[PDB]
Amino acid sequence: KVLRDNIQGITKPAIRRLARRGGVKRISGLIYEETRGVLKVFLENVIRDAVTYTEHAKRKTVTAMDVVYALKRQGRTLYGFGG
Amino acid sequence: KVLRDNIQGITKPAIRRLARRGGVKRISGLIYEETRGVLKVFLENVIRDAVTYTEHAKRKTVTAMDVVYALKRQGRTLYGFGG
Amino acid sequence: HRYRPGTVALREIRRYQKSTELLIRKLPFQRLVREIAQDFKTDLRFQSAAIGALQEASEAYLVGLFEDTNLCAIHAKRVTIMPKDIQLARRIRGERA
Amino acid sequence: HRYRPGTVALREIRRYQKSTELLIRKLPFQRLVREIAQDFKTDLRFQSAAIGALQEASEAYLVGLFEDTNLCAIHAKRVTIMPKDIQLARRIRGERA
Amino acid sequence: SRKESYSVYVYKVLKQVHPDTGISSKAMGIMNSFVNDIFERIAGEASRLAHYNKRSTITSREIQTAVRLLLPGELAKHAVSEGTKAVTKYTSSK
Amino acid sequence: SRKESYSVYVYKVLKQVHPDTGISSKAMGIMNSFVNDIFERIAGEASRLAHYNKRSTITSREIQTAVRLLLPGELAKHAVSEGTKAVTKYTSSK
Amino acid sequence: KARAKAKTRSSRAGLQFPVGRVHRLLRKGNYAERVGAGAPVYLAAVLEYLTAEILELAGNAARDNKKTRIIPRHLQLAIRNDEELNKLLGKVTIAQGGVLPNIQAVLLPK
DNA sequence: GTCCAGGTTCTCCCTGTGGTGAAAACCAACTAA
Ligand SMILES: [Mg+2]
Repeated sequence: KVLRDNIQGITKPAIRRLARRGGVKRISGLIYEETRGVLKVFLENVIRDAVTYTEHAKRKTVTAMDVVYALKRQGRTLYGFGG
Repeated sequence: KVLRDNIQGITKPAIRRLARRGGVKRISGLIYEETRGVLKVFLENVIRDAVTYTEHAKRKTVTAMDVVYALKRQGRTLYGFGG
Repeated sequence: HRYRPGTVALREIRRYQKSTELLIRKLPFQRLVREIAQDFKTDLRFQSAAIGALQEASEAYLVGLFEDTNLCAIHAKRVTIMPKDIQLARRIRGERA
Repeated sequence: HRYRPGTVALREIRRYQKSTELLIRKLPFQRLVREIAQDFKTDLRFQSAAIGALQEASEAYLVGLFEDTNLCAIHAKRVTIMPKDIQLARRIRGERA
Repeated sequence: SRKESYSVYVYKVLKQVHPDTGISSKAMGIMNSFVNDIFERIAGEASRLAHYNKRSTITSREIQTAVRLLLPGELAKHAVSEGTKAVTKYTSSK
Repeated sequence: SRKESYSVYVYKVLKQVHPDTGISSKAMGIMNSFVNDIFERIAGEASRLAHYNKRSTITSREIQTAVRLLLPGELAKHAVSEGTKAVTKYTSSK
Repeated sequence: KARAKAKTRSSRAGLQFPVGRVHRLLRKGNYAERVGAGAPVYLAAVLEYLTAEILELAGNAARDNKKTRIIPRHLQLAIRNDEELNKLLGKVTIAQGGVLPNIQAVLLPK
């Protein structure tokens, strides 16, 4: 199923609100075309590592431990969902 | 055996020459008291992990594969000496 | 009456460093995964605890990026982050080759 | 005759990015390990391929540090590295807590 | 079927140093998955300690070295001495 | 005693694509230790693929997934198809 | 016939984490072929010291913000408040936590 | 100093989560060699 224009779903306040959690007061208007780029790099290195686990067990559902196993691979461990 | 004043053995040109390999043109005079600090942090996290291997086999000589096993642990693999 | 610039901003920093809420909303982040997954294998399903395993891992990366971005902006005698900071934030960690 | 500042310096960058030699010498780095090893266990021996396993791993870290230091110095509109750069280089990678 | 866990053995530690304290469901799973991860770091470094010294045997010495590697500084001083109490108490029994 | 190695099997690959080329001693040990490291990444990810799917069996399917994880991009396209030739040639024999 | 009183090995060492369950997760995880009888004792203690040390610190942050139960925010905040607990989990995201409250003291208003 | 804005505290009602009590299931420990 194909639904495009959804890198533009990461809206303009929801990058500002993520900026405020990092402790950032004033931002530019050109982070919005940088953040959406660095985000899709990070999801093209997790979903590419997650699907090769789900294809390997011949599952059609990328389950909760799969993503945690992908994040185990990169060296960014996620607790709380298992694994 | 005790030989002190040998964090001062990392001499003033030999930090500049390491700076030139990184591609650095102009340096300050206050990197020299920063580099010797960051170096001894890195050797107090390798020798502390290397000696626990050599003590575990009850060897008195920290051999070549020991350090490589310590650098295996941190995630900085060293080829060329084995392991 | 009229706030100065940097007053409503600093109210946001102590606000969002206290809550645990979702900042990126669900469905405009769920559909982002339905773009990248289409290349590697079409017709995949997702458990909602796995999408949420990404919504709490992507927000775990940008906040880890922006807090390491804002170190650079303060470092250049500024208080404003710029896209030359992020592209030099990532080159130091090795998060982009 | 008289070189300008930044000319003998740039001769060094293309020099040392070509060779494979040892920059930190052997005996003033071998004795550095005979200070840190004395705490954890006195009277230890070292194979010389293990000291050299450190002399090519410590030089693997500073060069990885200074090349990520010099990104910051260029980033602050400068060409000079400073010890506020390294202490902010390491905080981004997480190499110091 | 059966999912083994460490959830029950948290309440037997939570009610040791904070006896008037509950713990939520989604915070149990962190301390659940803290255990399973810190399990296989210590085991999976004691495992690779068996090959490095050519033995097929995980002793209780090899778990001690695979805790002095993973735990840094002041945790490596306590969690060693918080194990050798529980072994010397164990072996004097039975 | 005996140190097993991959040094001999480099000359049987070095003399395949560069037949007029020698190789030094201290550069052999890199391609020696390149192999032993890239061995246990692929094995040690196929190993942890056995536990994740509850099988005691390393098949030749599990080595294929533990090469599509470690090798990035264009090496993951060749080293898969440079293995399935050497298996289909192998199984049609014997 | 009957047999003696089955005394569990977790009660024979004064621990709370089991040793019977740990000793079949060292022989079905392919860690090695032989596993000593004292090794899952010693490992269930180190699993028990570190399970206290988070929940000791997770009890305080629950109390300092007037809570009966420990939600993951407290586990997020008990970690990264202690220094040596943070250096263990320096790479590790905890789910549903957010970060510590932090301002670099340059963004303060003028 | 002064006025107000957005916040923090206190209370009341409501819900969801947790801590537990009960059966089943399975593993751990004991026994004999
Ligand atoms: Mg008999």
